[PDB]
Amino acid sequence: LKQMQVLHPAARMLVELSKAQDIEAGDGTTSVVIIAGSLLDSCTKLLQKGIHPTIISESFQKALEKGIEILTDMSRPVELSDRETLLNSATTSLNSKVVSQYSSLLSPMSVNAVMKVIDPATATSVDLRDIKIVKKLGGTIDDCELVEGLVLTQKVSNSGITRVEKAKIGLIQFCLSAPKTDMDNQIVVSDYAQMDRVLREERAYILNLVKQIKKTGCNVLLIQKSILRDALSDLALHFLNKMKIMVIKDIEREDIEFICKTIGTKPVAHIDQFTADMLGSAELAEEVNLNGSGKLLKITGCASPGKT
Amino acid sequence: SMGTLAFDEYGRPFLIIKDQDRKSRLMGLEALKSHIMAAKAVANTMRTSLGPNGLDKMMVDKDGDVTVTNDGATILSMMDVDHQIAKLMVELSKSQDDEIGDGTTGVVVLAGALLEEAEQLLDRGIHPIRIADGYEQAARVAIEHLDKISDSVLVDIKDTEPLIQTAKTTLGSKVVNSCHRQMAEIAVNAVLTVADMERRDVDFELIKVEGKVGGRLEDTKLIKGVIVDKDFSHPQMPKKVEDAKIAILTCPFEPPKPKTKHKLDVTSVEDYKALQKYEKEKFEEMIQQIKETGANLAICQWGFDDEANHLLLQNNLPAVRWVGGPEIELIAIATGGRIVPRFSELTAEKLGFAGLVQEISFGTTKDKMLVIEQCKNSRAVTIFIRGGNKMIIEEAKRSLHDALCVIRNLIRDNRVVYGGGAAEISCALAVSQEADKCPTLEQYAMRAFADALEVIPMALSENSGMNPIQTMTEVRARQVKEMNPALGIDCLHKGTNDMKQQHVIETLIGKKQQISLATQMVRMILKIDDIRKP
Amino acid sequence: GPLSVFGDRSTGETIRSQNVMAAASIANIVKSSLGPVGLDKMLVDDIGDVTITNDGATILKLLEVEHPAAKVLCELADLQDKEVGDGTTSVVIIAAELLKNADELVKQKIHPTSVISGYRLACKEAVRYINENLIVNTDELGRDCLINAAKTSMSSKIIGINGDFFANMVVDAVLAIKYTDIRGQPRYPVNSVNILKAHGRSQMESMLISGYALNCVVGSQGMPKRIVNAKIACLDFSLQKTKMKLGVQVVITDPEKLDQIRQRESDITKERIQKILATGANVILTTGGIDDMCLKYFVEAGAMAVRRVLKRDLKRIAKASGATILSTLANLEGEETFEAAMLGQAEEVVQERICDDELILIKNTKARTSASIILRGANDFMCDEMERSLHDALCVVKRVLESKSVVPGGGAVEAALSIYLENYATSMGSREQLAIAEFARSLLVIPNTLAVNAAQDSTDLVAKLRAFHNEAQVNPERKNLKWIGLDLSNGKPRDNKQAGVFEPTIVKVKSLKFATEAAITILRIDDLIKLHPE
Amino acid sequence: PVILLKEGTDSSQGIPQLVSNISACQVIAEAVRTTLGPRGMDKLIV
Amino acid sequence: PVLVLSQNTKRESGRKVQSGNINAAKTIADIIRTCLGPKSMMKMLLDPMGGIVMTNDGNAILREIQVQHPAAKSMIEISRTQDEEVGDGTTSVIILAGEMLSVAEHFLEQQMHPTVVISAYRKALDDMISTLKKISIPVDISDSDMMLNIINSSITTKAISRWSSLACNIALDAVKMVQFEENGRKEIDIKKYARVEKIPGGIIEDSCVLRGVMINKDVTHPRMRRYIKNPRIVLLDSSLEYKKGESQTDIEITREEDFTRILQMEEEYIQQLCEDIIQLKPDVVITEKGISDLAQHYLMRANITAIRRVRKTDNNRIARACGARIVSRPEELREDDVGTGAGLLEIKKIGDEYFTFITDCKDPKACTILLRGASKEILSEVERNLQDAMQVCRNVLLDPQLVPGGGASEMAVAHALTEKSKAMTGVEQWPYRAVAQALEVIPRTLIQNCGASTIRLLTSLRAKHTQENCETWGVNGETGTLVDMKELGIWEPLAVKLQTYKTAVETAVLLLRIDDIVSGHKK
Ligand SMILES: Nc1ncnc2c1ncn2[C@@H]1O[C@H](COP(=O)(O)OP(=O)(O)O)[C@@H](O)[C@H]1O
Ligand SMILES: Nc1ncnc2c1ncn2[C@@H]1O[C@H](COP(=O)(O)OP(=O)(O)O)[C@@H](O)[C@H]1O
Ligand SMILES: Nc1ncnc2c1ncn2[C@@H]1O[C@H](COP(=O)(O)OP(=O)(O)O)[C@@H](O)[C@H]1O
Ligand SMILES: [Mg+2]
Ligand SMILES: [Mg+2]
Ligand SMILES: [Mg+2]
Ligand SMILES: [Mg+2]
Repeated sequence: LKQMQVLHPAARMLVELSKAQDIEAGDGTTSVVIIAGSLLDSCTKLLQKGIHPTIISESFQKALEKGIEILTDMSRPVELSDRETLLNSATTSLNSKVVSQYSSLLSPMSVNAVMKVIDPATATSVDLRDIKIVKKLGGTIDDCELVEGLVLTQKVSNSGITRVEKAKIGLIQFCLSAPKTDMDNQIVVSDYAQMDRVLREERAYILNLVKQIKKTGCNVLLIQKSILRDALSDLALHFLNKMKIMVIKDIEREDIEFICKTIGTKPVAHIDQFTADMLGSAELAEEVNLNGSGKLLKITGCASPGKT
Repeated sequence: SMGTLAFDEYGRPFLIIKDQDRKSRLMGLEALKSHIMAAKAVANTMRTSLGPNGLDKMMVDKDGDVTVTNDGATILSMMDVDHQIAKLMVELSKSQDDEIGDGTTGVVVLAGALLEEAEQLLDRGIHPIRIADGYEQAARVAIEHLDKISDSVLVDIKDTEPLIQTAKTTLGSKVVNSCHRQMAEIAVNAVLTVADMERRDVDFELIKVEGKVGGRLEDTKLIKGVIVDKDFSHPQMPKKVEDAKIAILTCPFEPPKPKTKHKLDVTSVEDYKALQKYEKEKFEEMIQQIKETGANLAICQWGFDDEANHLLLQNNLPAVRWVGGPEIELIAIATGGRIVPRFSELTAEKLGFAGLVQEISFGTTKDKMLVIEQCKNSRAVTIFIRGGNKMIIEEAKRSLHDALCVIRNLIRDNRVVYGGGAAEISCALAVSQEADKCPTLEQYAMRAFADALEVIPMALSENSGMNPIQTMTEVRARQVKEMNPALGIDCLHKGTNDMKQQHVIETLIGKKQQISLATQMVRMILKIDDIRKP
Repeated sequence: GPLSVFGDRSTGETIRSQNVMAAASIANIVKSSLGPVGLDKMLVDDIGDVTITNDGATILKLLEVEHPAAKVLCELADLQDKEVGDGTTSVVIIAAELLKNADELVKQKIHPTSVISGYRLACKEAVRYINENLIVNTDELGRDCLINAAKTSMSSKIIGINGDFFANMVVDAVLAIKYTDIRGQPRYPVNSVNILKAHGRSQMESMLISGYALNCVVGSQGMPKRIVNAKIACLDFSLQKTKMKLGVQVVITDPEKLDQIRQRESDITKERIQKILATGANVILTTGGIDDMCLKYFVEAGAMAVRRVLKRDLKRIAKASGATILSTLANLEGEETFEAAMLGQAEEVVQERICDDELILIKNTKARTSASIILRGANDFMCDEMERSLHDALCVVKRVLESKSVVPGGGAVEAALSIYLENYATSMGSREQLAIAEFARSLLVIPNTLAVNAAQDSTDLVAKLRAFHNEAQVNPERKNLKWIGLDLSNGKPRDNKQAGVFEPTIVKVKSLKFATEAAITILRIDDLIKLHPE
Repeated sequence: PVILLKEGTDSSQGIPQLVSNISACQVIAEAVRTTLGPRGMDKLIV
Repeated sequence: PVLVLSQNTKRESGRKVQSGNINAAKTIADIIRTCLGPKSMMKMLLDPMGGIVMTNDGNAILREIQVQHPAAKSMIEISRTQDEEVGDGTTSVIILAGEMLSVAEHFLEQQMHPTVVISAYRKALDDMISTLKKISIPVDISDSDMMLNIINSSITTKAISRWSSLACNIALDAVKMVQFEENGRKEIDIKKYARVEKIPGGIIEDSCVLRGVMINKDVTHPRMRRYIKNPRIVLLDSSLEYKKGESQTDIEITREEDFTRILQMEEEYIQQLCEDIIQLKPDVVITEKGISDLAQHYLMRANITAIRRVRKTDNNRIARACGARIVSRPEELREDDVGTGAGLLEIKKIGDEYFTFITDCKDPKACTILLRGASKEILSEVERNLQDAMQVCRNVLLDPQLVPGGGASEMAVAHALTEKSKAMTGVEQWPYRAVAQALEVIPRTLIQNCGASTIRLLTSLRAKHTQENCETWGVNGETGTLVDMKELGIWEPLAVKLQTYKTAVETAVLLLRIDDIVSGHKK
């Protein structure tokens, strides 16, 4: 309904109705529209009989309350421990879709994901933003996977370092490049010596940064995306690679809370606060290839795999 | 909506039908629903023109002339329809008018209702042919139930009250209900004067329905004779002739003339004088032959010239000329005279008799009409309609046509069902009972047929301001409780629901034809599942 | 009508037939380019740009497809090329045939869900049956297995008859770029073999370079064009007159500093180049530029400098020679140095004249073996088609070396699967049974197409094939008949395992899986809403 | 320089031509399929 | 409209496509069929730039004509390929490819499969290569007379045939001087280091190859010498001007003396550059970039002649000729980088233009061929013919094997293939023998362009080639008679004829594999 650019007002209202059903339940967006259309098609002959729309509305409210009563009476309670009931609910939801021959694979995943991102004893709802979905072309739908760790489409900047075991990971919200004050800054040269000095002191600044990074035991480095300043200069990449550190830049400022929730990292915005307690320990971090259909960074295994 | 959409599995042109790109096509359930939508639109247009409290429609033609009417057949004929199912509904109303002359709006409303119910049945998934067959079953049940609950009226010329009641029921819904009983009386007397009781036939050519603006609707009357839009040939002839012996002639009062190519040659002064005397003597001989027959009036079909006109005036023979063939025929039939092709063949026995022949004026107009009446046993008749405008005159003409057709239908079959939706409610009850006893899947179609039959009482109630469902349910419950298929909708609010007491009366052939025609056309419409057109 | 969407709407058998028509169109485009008797196609890009090809993925990429159900099959060919590198035509043909037969069933009113379930079952069981009965171990077969697989892939290409020699080249190249990494698993990273094209000498004159071939030349004509004991320095930075960065400005207030500052702007780069050359580097490859001032230093040192080298070529030369790509001459001590350990080595680096051009050859690199291939044909059309065919062959050999299983060709697998699945359908339901039978029958479109292109009696040949495979599956003493397929040079079945017509199992497996996924996706469509653009 | 036939001559030849003929016949059949039998329907053409 | 492919996508397929490709190819062949041999006629082509090209060269013609049929495109491309690879045979290749496609049309009409035809063609190509290599003869490349005959047998078919001795000696000298070896890599680069400068006017008989180079340049200052008999030459890639720095070197002046001091500093910079140059004591300085007037002043004070803005290619040729090394920082200038080896620098007026000669060099590894003649068009044709001559000399010096001309090689190879075909028993014997007889088109065309009787002469020749030691017998394109090539002297380079046959057979293979043309689709 959202994709067919409906034009009649009532049809637009049915579109909004299906969206509201998608919000409140996420399932039933076709049943709700069909029920609405049918109730209105019956209102047709009611109006013809000569009943007032207000009487129709009130009687419909009565029928709605009685029907909620009836459905609740039909209903049976469920324990979230009833994994078979959860599997059957998911399979029923999937029977209608093109992925129904794969229900045997995608129902247990759809139950595991939700049961991994909620405390089953206290939870009263679920935030499906805790469940990240990554669409990658290639393979078949039988290749869908449930990754308990973290997955990133951002590419690795180091050449030769694609796999890291016993990975210590750090989030860097500061820029690894020549210093730049937030104010207008220049470096005025008036002697030839100051030129060599400028290049050398820049090298030394960058090297001190990467050394403070290495000293913590960090071997995987996630750098936030930075416009207005180079977040990862070639000097910094050279030094990180020489120090055997995997580097993934261009991380987005909206994936930060997710990455932290996932791999226990704490985002660092000043090198002074970049220490070992601000890292995340992961049993593996690898850039995996998908049969020539692209690459993915998989951070699997976690000492603090928090509800993601 | 397209004839062919492939263009080939190989890229080569695929042209199968001419102008397939400009042509359209609708197939299947969407075609059925389009049909139902068109029919429902037509029927919902018409249902407000149903019953005494029904309102009229103002039709404007191509040239801008206005027609105000309540007649469903006239409405759908004047209606500029493009949809083929609406054209079928126009044909349906026209068919009801041809066969019956009444019901032209009921048929359309009922057919629309049947299709509206078939819509829900198709939604539930029933085959449209199964729907049509259930409709046929229910229609047979309803027709037999009409034959069962029908009543009979006397079609005699002594007591004409039942026929007057039937005609009044017919004219209740028309603008001429201001002169309700006068119009009913003149329709009854018209058909009974011109009706073959033994043959059970009524030739409407023997009923001349004439209208003239001016006067009042109350001035409309039945002339037992003929009216003509002509006057006496000479302005000094008398305008009134009593006990008129009439010579009806189709020979122009002119010198004879062969039909074959002829050349009369004059070759001498004697030939010229002989020709002159021949012409004079022809005129004198024509007038003398008409006089010796004993006629006091002549009526020619082909006009005549100055000598003949003045000789008629001189010989005291008032005369009408340029009278049309149909009115000449009616005058012969009415006055008891025989149409004569030439003067030599005219005799005192071939003459007609009218106790009064008069020329009538119409105020400040210069227009004259000729009335021929006081005949002995006129088997022809004229209805002269007056009124304040040509719109109400034309509406009065068609309304009186409805009344005449109803009296005709009584003469053909005197059986009578009671109206006000009572017959429809009773047929709906009978169809519901038989659907209850039916175990096949057509139960649903028959229930739909009953719910459709119940649309006429609902429409009457709505047009009368009553609540449709409330009124219909109360009268249905009363019908089943106290067995009285004459219980219907009190459109005029006389208190009683008894249509047999209110004298609301329909013809059994009328209701049966409504049901049969509606069902047959609904069947042909449900049988269509593919439309093609440019 | 009722639906107010601003667009066109196809529904039901109309849109299903359209989808099948589109898929058929795409498959009929490429059917003629299947097998050793398939032929190539010209493609003209609206400007006279010509492309000769037999590669179905290339054809469907170059085409401008308008229908989405046909875009699906184009993307299918692309995906087959990405994940396998061969089968791009067979997968499209099979997907289209599955679509055809499945739409035939849906017309017979077998539910598309049931067709889809049956197709999924048949795909799973066909994959299992292949993996269990139709694979041959390349270990049991040796190196002639790799040569035969390469020759099988090269049949249907413009390097077909020369396959006897091109297959040796491909196999040597893949074994040369073989490398084992951590986890000790052998990896064959094709796309690391460089492929250069140079019209000129015949195909047989194409060259396999033990080393690397660079589509570059020296930067200065005064530099040497051959070096034997090549010490190679791979740099990812530019060697130009140094410019202060954006946030650095020179503001002089004592004119005496201008000279030294300007001279420093060049002495910085001079010092970097001297540091590089002091280690022994006689060959210097750079992804960036090299000013003339710098090229003069290389000239005076007798070194070979190359600029604007490509990052991927540099990565490969570094990996092959033992060098380290440097983005900067900067160490962990806050200084600028270049160690001789960062150098790579090669037994020769020369600038060779191919046709009317020149390229660089790095020969016999140590720390790894590398491979390049210079294809030599009659014009750029031939050279591009040879490049594509050679890529197909390299991918095929890579798959054979990674997974050590092959299957016979010439429709052997498809005939065996047709037999086995038409026997297997008998067990699974009644409508899924028909779906599985139709999957089986669809699989026969490959030998059918092979025979049609060979201009042979497809009916008789495929019947003989199926007879052989039925004998193999019903008589346990003749199971060696599984290996029978088409011999398209004689129109007679043949033991293709002994003839050497081999395909990597992954080719057929992925073809089946992807074709099934595409067919299911297209069959799931029962409606189409095409919105009018804005 | 000079063409054998008049400009505008459309020639469809071979297996594609035959398959297209069969497909056109399928269209013509589809146009009347639903009229067959006691459950057959009528067509409205204009 | 519900299409699957976009409108404008037109797809042809089948024998119509095959015959169309073969007809387009053989049309390209008929275009230049008469431009082969010694008795050919010129064609005047009209460029889109209002220019004119009067030539006999197949590749020149096909490169100047434009087509839209992709088969014709492929044929033009193979002509370009032959020209770039060997620089000769550009019309032999076209004619052979056309004839091969023509003979394949037969087998395609007779239900044979294109792959069968192609496999037969490849068999025949390998056997052609074998036969050419067997009938070839060696060359003593030190025999200048043998080399001059080789070059004459290649330019006799071109307009310069009237000045055959002159053009042959020019080409031989140019190639022998461009022959260069460094670090074990022999290099005959007659594209960068053998330069043809066409100066209209004069007479062709005064055209020459210089023991040096020539550029269209004058001294920067008329006080500089225009004639020097042992010039020490310096070459530079750098401007002798004072240019800005790469950085934002903005200055800020507050004192009075600073402006003048800065301008005098610029002058002192130019002085120091010029002194870095003078320290090597040159006679001539040649730059690819500018030379400031103050730099000219200092060089003239040093009695140095300067040439301001030369092209990089001209500078590279001057380097190879005079023995110099281009520099980019006069501070980095060395005696090894100074150019000794030029025997005379002259700057003389040819017409109303000043030309700089650096001739009289010893061991010059670069040269300038100075062409003089009636017009730019005549000289363009002479230059193309000289390119042919030099490319043939190069092909020989690389591979010294020769084969006989006049169609003798074609007839020998056709006979050998026909003899080998009698052992062939499959169905490919017919296309195989067909390409064998399709090689006969070269002598056929030669006889046609000479104006003799193809039937009679080709029959006598095919009969001569059935005898034993008659693989050298061919035809004169000048008299219409059969002769021994050992007696006529028309010997082609084996490399040239090999490349010709290979290109022809592969072009035929490509167009035979082609079917199912598609078009319209936009990148
Ligand atoms: N006085 C009345 N009381 C109740 N119903 C009436 C009365 N007169 C007519 N009707 C009803 O109105 C319906 C429509 O009649 P009318 O509009 O005159 O012609 P048509 O049948 O062509 O619509 C009839 O079915 C009849 O039952
Ligand atoms: N020598 C051969 N004999 C018979 N069939 C062959 C031979 N070589 C290849 N084939 C068949 O040709 C079919 C398709 O080949 P091709 O069109 O070149 O590649 P693809 O279709 O895989 O893109 C395969 O089914 C293969 O088994
Ligand atoms: N004097 C000659 N008599 C006969 N044939 C000759 C003679 N000179 C050259 N040829 C032949 O003419 C052909 C070369 O013709 P040319 O116009 O140069 O065409 P291309 O070089 O493009 O093949 C060769 O076959 C050569 O052997
Ligand atoms: Mg659902
Ligand atoms: Mg009425
Ligand atoms: Mg292949
Ligand atoms: Mg030549």
